[PDB]
Amino acid sequence: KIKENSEKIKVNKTLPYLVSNVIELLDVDPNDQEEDGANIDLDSQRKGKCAVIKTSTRQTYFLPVIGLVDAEKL
Amino acid sequence: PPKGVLMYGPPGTGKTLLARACAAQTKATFLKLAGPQLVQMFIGDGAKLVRDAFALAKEKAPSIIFIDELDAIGTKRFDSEKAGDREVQRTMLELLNQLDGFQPNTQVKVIAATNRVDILDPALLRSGRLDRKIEFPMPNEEARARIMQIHSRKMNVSPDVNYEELARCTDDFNGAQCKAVCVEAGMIALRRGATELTHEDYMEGILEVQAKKKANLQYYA
Amino acid sequence: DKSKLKPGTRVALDMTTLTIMRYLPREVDPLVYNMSHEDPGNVSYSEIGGL
Amino acid sequence: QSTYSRQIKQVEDDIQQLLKKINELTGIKESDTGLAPPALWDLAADKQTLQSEQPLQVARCTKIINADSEDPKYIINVKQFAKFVVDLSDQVAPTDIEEGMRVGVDRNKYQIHIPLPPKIDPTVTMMQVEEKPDVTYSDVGGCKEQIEKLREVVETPLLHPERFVNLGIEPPKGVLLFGPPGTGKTLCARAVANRTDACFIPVIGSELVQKYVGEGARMVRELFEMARTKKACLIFFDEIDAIGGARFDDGAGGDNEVQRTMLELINQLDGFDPRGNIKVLMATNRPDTLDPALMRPGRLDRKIEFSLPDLEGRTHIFKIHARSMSVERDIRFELLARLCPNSTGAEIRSVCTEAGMFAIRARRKIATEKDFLEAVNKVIKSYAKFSATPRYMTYN
Repeated sequence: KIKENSEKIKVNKTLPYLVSNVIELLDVDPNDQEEDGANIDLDSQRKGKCAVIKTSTRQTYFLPVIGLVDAEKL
Repeated sequence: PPKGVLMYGPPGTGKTLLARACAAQTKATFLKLAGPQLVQMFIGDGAKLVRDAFALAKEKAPSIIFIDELDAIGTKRFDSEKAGDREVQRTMLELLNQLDGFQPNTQVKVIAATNRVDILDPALLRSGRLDRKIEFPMPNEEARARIMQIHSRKMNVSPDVNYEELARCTDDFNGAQCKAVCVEAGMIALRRGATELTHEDYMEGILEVQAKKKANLQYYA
Repeated sequence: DKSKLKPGTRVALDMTTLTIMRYLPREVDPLVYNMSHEDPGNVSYSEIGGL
Repeated sequence: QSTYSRQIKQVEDDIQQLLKKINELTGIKESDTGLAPPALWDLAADKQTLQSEQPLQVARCTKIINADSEDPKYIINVKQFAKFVVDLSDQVAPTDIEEGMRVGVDRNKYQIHIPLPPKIDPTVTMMQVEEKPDVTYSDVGGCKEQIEKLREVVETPLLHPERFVNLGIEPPKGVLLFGPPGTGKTLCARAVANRTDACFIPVIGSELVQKYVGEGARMVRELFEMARTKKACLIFFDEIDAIGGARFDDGAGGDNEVQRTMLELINQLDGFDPRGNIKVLMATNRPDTLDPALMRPGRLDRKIEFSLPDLEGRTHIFKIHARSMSVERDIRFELLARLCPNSTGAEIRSVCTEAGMFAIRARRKIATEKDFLEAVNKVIKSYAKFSATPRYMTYN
């Protein structure tokens, strides 16, 4: 199971991908008040912690951060 | 302690030299910086770059941050630039709010030079948020005599120049203008086959440096 | 809830189907947070006589 | 009258339909140009068409810092205003991607084939730039007082820099040029340069107005760096009443780009500056908008008020043009010069042009004395008209 996960992140990690800057964190709770799919997790169909980034187009995204390197680590 | 010093008035007295001299005495790190100047390519990417610079300069205390051309950062006006300038502008106000204490006041010093005093942050003008704010008046009699003396040390001291006498002749020449004058005085001297700067040499240098030109309209000139 | 939408609050919506995945708690601008905490004074907040 | 009138109505309908046909008339064929050897070329082109990895986009690295667990990435920014990371399809190195360096990256891999020269700004500006001048005093409107004053700045420190260094002075290199258009301010600067035997490069601030906000400062900075590289040269800044000119702190216009450019320019000059016989001239073509920061004495050593050619200087330059074309010699040009107010060298040459033309109208092939009279009347009046009420300005 581990080798299979490990190869998929890497295919994601290779270019193309956007670069932006992190203006602020929020780190809000896991599982807000909802139930949908999968399992309660840091991010999934259920996402807790996120960091808001101001990208270079003058667009803003608040997105959930992968747990390989957490939003708390961000 | 005093939170900092503000310099305003017509420049040319040596507002950059002054800042540099004080900072040298103290052996505090000297940032010559101006708010929106690190904006590279786009406004998005450039907002970040300029904000980061502002913060960086404040830190590494003790320090002296020298802000040049703060007319733009000041936003006395009802319009803003809304690019990188906004960010640097907000962080300054927050910073001044935080500074009142005994402890940050000494550590972080700020010195600023701007052309006017009415295009600085609306807060700065409210109260003395920096202790002792100095206006530089038009050149007094003592000022003139001194700007000549320091320059004669730089080149050479002739028996001919007399600072007291020189001050009377001329009116309204500041430090920068004066440096140009001493360089000019030297030009005259090189023509003569001299190294000495004569009293006549300093005088003549004064006329070339201004708007005035040889072969004047007037029939007494 | 239908109370997780009210004018001005943050929401996360899915990109491909524009339905509400979750509630996103509103950002707090750091600038407002500085204004709340800081007191620009260094003088008494009880009284100043004759004022 | 009557018979024609019907032909008029019909012809209009004809012309309408014809306007569409010109497109076809030029060619139905989809082609532009093509010779038998681009057929060979075409096979190669096909693959490049096929693949979406090519064409190569132009991007520019604003700063080098990234190299996060792969051979150096950096932040390269494409002109769709989005940032991307680089990989190798040639190489990547600290030196292949730099602070200014532009890059060629793919649309759907974002890997570097080749880096491109640093910045867009120095390649385009190169065409605009002319080299060493070959012009002389007679051509400016003769020997003028303003000419001699340029000699003092340019000729003396350049030819013999050793005297100023020993004495204890730094040498003067700066001049502020101001006055009305047509005086020959660049022409004069160039004139002195040629005799002195030093390079000249024109820089026009208006010619580069590539913006994305704050971008304008990076161009100012580059033009300065290039001048500095060439020792024993003069740099003349034309059209810097904007982008590197007057601030607007009273504004309500959404500008900050002129202010941004100004900020960088003052700062580079002020305190010290690394020069070695690079003369800095500034020409301000606008009395209305002026930049005080630059304008006052200091690092930029003198101010000279640029004035129109004196009476001997204009007579002398006219003489030179006059002999070349057909003129009657004993010429009444002297009587007219003295009668009239100050007249520039540009103005006198137009006299010669206009006098020729009156002469053709009369049906002579010699431009006579009468013809020169009409030509001076015309020129003096046209120059004279412009106002911007100077007293109003003096008051405030």
